[PDB]
Amino acid sequence: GHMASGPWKLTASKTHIMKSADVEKLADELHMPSLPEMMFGDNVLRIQHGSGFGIEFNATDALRCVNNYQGMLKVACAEEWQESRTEGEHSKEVIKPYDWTYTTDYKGTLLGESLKLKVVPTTDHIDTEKLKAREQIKFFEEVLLFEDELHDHGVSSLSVKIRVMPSSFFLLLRFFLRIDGVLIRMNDTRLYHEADKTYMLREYTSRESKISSLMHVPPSLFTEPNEISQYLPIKEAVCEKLIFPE
Amino acid sequence: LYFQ
Ligand SMILES: [Cl-]
Ligand code: NI
Repeated sequence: GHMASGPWKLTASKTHIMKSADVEKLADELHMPSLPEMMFGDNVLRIQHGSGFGIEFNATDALRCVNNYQGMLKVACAEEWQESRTEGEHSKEVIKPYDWTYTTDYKGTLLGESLKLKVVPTTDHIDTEKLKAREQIKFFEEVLLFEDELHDHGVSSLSVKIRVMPSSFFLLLRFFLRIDGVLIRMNDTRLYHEADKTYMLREYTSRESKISSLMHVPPSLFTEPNEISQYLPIKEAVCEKLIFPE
Repeated sequence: LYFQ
């Protein structure tokens, strides 16, 4: 719900999934055939400073990062689940087919009417020695953003959770994708802040592996993101500083 | 709960 500590205000909304009428409408806006079966459009995890600036994590902004419908599946598929109004577009990026997997490289939504966090590159990494350090967790919360079962072929889910310590907090946004017998993909966004500092660290990693390369691993781990992660090669890794405004 |  609401958690306060000085100038920081933490907000967590957990409600029912989006209704059909609002799903089709939003899907049309984002130029997608549909949304994940379980679309928690009213859910959020929000971190906000008294100054106004902050960062939040919601399902809608996450879906904006997903490759939308290009009209290529008409060639790739004998029959489609649903059609879609093809997206206007295009960027200078190579056109790739929609894949119904809802893969997203979303890293959170920056908040602020005027004052706002500035995203800058950094050579810093989130120090795991600080993460492994065990102070008492003052506040903990986990929020589900969306989930889909890929027409019973696996799972695609986006969730976010946060640890609040006496003088720091640590957040993990995780996109997890498993296509049964095919592949496992995991996009993690880690957010760290120390009380004294005037910045946050945000470390993004994208991992993925074909299941054929994971056959030495106990199959039970395929349904456990925390355990399977170490077996997945990192294909993209970015670390940025989120500088506090003056 | 001390996730990494
Ligand atoms: Cl397409
Ligand atoms: Ni703090």
